[PDB]
Amino acid sequence: YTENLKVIVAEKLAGIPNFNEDIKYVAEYIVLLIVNGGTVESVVDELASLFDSVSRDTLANVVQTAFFALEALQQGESAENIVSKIRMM
Repeated sequence: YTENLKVIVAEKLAGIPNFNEDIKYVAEYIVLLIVNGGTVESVVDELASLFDSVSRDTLANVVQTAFFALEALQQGESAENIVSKIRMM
């Protein structure tokens, strides 16, 4: 599920107004933090230390969506369906 998660995180990032950072890199960094056992708080904390152009509230939304999407994937939800939901929003 790591390759689809990186895509799903990128899709979420792409929808953030005024998001100026390298999306592919931020998505990779997020998935690195999550796959290796981070808590929601520890992942948000780490991202906030790297990117001062993005609010903690926004980072928290992105992180929440990532963990949520991962669980959904594990339960057998399709990555397409998850992407379609993120893009609607």
